[PDB]
Amino acid sequence: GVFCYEDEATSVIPPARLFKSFVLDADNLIPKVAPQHFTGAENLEGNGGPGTIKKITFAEGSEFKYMKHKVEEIDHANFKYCYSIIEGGPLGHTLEKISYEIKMAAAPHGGGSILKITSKYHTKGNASISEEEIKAGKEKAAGLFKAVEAYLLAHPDTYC
Repeated sequence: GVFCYEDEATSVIPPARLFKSFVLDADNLIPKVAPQHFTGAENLEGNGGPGTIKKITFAEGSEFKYMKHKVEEIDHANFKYCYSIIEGGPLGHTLEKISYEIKMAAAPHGGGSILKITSKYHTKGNASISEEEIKAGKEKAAGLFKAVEAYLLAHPDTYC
């Protein structure tokens, strides 16, 4: 089924403004810091909210990426977001999805916010990914999530 990893971070900004940087743009938000990983994603179907479908595609100076995307929920009373890659191209023969779940909370005394990002790899049962590979796949996203946060730490007036 799944293998699941977390990171925890903070923002200076109160949680709801960060929540919209994922709930809109999570698939584009790595590309906001580093478009070499994707030319982000374009919305194929749905009004932008829960259950919206995207295509994640290309890269800066290259055609590489081609993945289906779905929004899986918005839990806005809890400030938790779910979205997936539905597989596509390189990963797709051994993987069934990548799914991510993103949480914002207030900082318990910080006045800004706590950020959680959780990555889930979903597998094909007879073709399942190794644990060392799943740590490396999570780490490539995690350095980029640290990098967009590092841009926000250089520009605290911008919600990413």
